[PDB]
Amino acid sequence: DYSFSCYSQLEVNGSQHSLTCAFEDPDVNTTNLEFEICGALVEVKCLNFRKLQEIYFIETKKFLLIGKSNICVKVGEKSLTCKKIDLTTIVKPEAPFDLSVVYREGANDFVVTFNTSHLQKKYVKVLMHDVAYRQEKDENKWTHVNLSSTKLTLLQRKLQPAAMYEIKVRSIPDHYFKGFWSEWSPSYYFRTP
Amino acid sequence: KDGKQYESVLMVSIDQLLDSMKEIGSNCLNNEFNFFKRHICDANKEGMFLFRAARKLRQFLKMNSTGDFDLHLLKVSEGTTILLNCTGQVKGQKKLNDLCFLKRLLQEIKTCWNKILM
Ligand SMILES: *[C@@H]1O[C@H](CO)[C@@H](O[C@@H]2O[C@H](CO)[C@@H](O)[C@H](O)[C@H]2NC(C)=O)[C@H](O)[C@H]1NC(C)=O
Ligand SMILES: *[C@@H]1O[C@H](CO)[C@@H](O[C@H]2O[C@H](CO)[C@@H](O)[C@H](O)[C@H]2NC(C)=O)[C@H](O)[C@H]1NC(C)=O
Repeated sequence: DYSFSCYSQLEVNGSQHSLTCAFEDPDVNTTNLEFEICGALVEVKCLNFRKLQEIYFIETKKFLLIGKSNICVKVGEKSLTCKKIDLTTIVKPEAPFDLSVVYREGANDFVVTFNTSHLQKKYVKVLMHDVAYRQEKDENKWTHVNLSSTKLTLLQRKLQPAAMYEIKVRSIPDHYFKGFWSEWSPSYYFRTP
Repeated sequence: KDGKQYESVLMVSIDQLLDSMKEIGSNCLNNEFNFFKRHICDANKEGMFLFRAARKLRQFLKMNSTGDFDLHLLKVSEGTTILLNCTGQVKGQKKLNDLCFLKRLLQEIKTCWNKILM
């Protein structure tokens, strides 16, 4: 079996996009395998993936982003398994940054704010953010809040007092483009009064 | 998923191209080129306009350069080419250097598109 998944990042570096694919099952030593993609491309007809460590991927500006394209696993010449994908559906956004919580003794709440480089982009602009936070007492028990802007607020009396909280955010394409979740933004730790 | 593919993707390249040309204006303004006279975006089936206007943008493609400019040109063309069959109507040259033209050409390509969509 040669199952594999792939995620694209539009305008990742400047105006160039990336495409990263991986093999589902962790195995096969220094494989004679290599990846390729055709269709939905411009200047060229097909492009050759590079191969770094254990992952394969490319960085072009050549993605048309209209209609599907053929991504096939190949050895020398022998084509094995292919897969017609529409890169605008497998978009993994860049993680949010500048996360920060501010406490206002005036209104008795916690203002969560963060930034995303997707706001200044041309394609994947609209995102759907997911703020998650757990308590020191608990471990794998997080509570998510699905926002749509870069500012959230949590009222004092909504979570333990004298409690220390860990908070983080991630993003996802929420509009025309579809895809997976972004990595998590580094965590912020603050203590409750 | 019918016309969304335009503004969300295709229109992206069209605007980026027009922006690089914001500095163009009065100097050459209206020259009334044969093309806009001959072919026109008439409500009476205007997809035949873009099917031509698409091939025409293909005349600004130099020695297959890798600039963002050429690439957007490709995208707008091929993009409009392919966005035509999937969107209904369908079927199956020298060089141009004039940017005053290229601009107007993109204006129209922009207009007609949403004209057929909206
Ligand atoms: C959100 O993050 C972006 C990207 O970091 C910030 O962009 C700034 O853009 C201005 C130009 O308008 C530049 O002069 C700055 O250098 C950029 N900031 C950085 C990274 O230094 C943007 O300002 C941020 N906005 C908020 C609300 O914090
Ligand atoms: C690691 O996997 C490779 C597969 O690429 C093994 O190499 C062999 O299998 C290839 C795939 O069909 C063939 O091209 C050959 O039979 C052979 N490769 C060579 C040396 O030409 C390789 O044996 C595996 N690791 C080892 C050495 O056990």
